[PDB]
Amino acid sequence: XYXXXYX
Amino acid sequence: MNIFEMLRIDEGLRLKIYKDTEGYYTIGIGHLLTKSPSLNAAKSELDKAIGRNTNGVITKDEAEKLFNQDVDAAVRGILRNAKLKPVYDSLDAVRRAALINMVFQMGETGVAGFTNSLRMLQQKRWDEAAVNLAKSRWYNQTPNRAKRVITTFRTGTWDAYKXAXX
Ligand SMILES: *[C@@H]1O[C@H](CO)[C@@H](O)[C@H](O)[C@H]1NC(=O)CCCCCCC(C)C
Ligand SMILES: *[C@@H]1O[C@H](CO)[C@@H](O)[C@H](O)[C@H]1NC(C)=O
Ligand SMILES: *[C@H]1O[C@H](CO)[C@@H](O)[C@H](O)[C@@H]1O
Repeated sequence: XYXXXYX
Repeated sequence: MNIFEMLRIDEGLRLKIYKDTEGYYTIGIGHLLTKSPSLNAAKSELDKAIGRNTNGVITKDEAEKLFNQDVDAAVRGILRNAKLKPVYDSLDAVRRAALINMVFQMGETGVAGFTNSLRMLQQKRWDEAAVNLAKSRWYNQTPNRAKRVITTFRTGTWDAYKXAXX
């Protein structure tokens, strides 16, 4: 993880 | 809670450059970097904003700084606009947040185009304004967000805010 979103 | 946490619910969060729904390079909480098709262009804009070689990746504090700048720009947009400013001036702080959210999303000119809804809000006609706002293209194209924003206009409360990444 470590990134965000939401997809 | 407050405008900052609201827009956090509505905009998402990325610490690495991504393409928004319109195909534009974006980072942070809905911070548009450029409309150019070039990822290298987006990175040069980011590097300029942050003052270092980011390679497309920022820290949470950097995301937070861009976010506060963009919130401040949304408010400056309202305050400069002869249609928005008097509505905003007349609103309580919770409903002010709803107006800032809309400007954050679509710009001052977009929001200023909601002539009837704005007059209704100016007249504290909250239910009518909410009904009228739900007729819009905005509501149809982004209904999850528009519903929450509209409930906030209707109620003047934070009630509508009370996977797929990580
Ligand atoms: C990320 O989403 C996860 C899955 O929904 C949650 O479990 C997790 O708590 C979430 N994290 C956070 O929201 C904290 C990240 C801090 C980001 C703050 C930066 C912004 C720019 C203020
Ligand atoms: C993030 O994804 C979740 C799950 O699909 C969704 O409920 C939420 O609305 C999304 N947030 C945004 C800003 O798109
Ligand atoms: C979630 O999934 C997409 C893959 O399509 C990535 O683009 C994103 O960085 C995240 O990993």
